[PDB]
Amino acid sequence: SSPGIWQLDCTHLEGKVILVAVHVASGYIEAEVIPAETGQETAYFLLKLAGRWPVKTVHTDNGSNFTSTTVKAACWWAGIKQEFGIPYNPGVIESMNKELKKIIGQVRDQAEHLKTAVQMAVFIHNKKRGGYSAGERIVDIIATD
Amino acid sequence: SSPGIWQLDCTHLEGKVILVAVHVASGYIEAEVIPAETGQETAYFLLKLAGRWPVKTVHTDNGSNFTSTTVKAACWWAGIKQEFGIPYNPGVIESMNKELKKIIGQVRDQAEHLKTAVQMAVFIHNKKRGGYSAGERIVDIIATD
Ligand SMILES: O=C(O)c1sccc1-n1c(Cl)ccc1Cl
Ligand SMILES: O=C(O)c1sccc1-n1c(Cl)ccc1Cl
Ligand SMILES: O=C(O)c1sccc1-n1c(Cl)ccc1Cl
Ligand SMILES: O=C(O)c1sccc1-n1c(Cl)ccc1Cl
Repeated sequence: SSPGIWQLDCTHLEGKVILVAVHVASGYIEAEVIPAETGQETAYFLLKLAGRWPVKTVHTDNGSNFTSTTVKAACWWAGIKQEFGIPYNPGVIESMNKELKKIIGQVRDQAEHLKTAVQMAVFIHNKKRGGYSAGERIVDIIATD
Repeated sequence: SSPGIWQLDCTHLEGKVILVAVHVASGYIEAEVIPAETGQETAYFLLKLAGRWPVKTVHTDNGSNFTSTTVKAACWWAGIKQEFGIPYNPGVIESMNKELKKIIGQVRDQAEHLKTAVQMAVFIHNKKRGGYSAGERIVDIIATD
């Protein structure tokens, strides 16, 4: 709902780790293939996200993701708080993650490296379209705000 | 001028390479520390950029940056053309690059890793403010378009 809310999770594919951020209000995605799930990678991703968009709160489906000193420090520096208004469903964000994995599978054979296929899939997801695309919606929501 | 125009260049610091993209109309920046200057890294950066913003043309101060088959293929896939309306000055974009290096130097001792300091500097640059910030201007320009 609020335009400052993002959700971050990781997904595994081909023995690699995909960090997926979803802007909750728009469905817009940013993603990165990272070598392993570590607090350092999560912290770095959060700082990059925060320099690009007005990130006020962040949610996740795996709370332990956010416990390291390194993540907390990135939080702290960028003024990011943890989001507590989205309950855990033992999910809309998890569906978009499954959609993204669907798109990855559909484009995977067109790229040599998984990391390329992920960015192809993000591009497809954000530009696909009343009826606007997620990329159009995020800029509208933020500009209006 | 046109909202689809970006400029990409590399900068060197501490034996590492910083790839800097500037949205020409707004002054908004995205940057990444990459291990070396290669066409693969440039291509990957361009795909990520293109999935996030409506990238129509790209300029650079080092034309040889864009000759590899890998960059051309990323171009091709994302529908990016080379920008030919910005002449080379043997520069506004080069000033912002120097501004960013100024900010990096000012925050460098607050982070262990250069890559963190770069993202701190991008955050500072994009959020600093009539009088709007570059981050505010890019979303306004794109939303209006
Ligand atoms: O580089 C640092 O000193 C800081 S300061 C706050 C987070 C980090 N960090 C990131 Cl981001 C990745 C690895 C580290 Cl350490
Ligand atoms: O192609 C589809 O059926 C759907 S459905 C939602 C996204 C996409 N998509 C893929 Cl996968 C590649 C290009 C597009 Cl558009
Ligand atoms: O992964 C690929 O097959 C393609 S397809 C077009 C560019 C690339 N690429 C990137 Cl992006 C980084 C390294 C490579 Cl290869
Ligand atoms: O601090 C300044 O003089 C300027 S001047 C332009 C940006 C900045 N800046 C830095 Cl460097 C850290 C925080 C800010 Cl704001």
